[PDB]
Amino acid sequence: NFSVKPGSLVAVLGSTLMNLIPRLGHISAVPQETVLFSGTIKENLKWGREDATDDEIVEAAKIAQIHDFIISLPEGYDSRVERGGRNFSGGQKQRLSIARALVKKPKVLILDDCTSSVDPITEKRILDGLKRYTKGCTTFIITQKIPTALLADKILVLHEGKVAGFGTHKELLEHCKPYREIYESQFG
Repeated sequence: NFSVKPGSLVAVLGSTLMNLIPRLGHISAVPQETVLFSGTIKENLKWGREDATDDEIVEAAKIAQIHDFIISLPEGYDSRVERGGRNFSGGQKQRLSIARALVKKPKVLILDDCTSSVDPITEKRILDGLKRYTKGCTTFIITQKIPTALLADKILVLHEGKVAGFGTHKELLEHCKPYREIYESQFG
């Protein structure tokens, strides 16, 4: 019922979420606004996981859809990051932050509305990658978009905020009024 299959993707509609997760540490959350520091790309991606290998960092950056971009830079993973990562675009910053979280190998990953600068095609590729290559991790994506929510295995809907619903899209239509209203607000 109110349990999640380990390694699945859960969309969250509606720090209120932190409470329910154990009842639903090794928890990695990616803020909407990133923390990047002066140094190299590799140093940034390894921050908080000292024992990550170069290939583990690549694998993470590939799932985050930022590896091809990193490789394209003249120094690759040893390329310069300016303070705050101001030499990168918003979407590039967000993907580097996701890559860093994946490097940490969390058991629970929380993507806190941190794909807002990432185009929908790239976003879908990131989520498909999480599902395909990041087993060992249960991922929660806090989102505002029904289409994003439909990509997840299950959907958690918060309202008051307490849990207003949980389950598939079909299940939520059948017993979650807040979800019905969100769905209608995005589709006729």
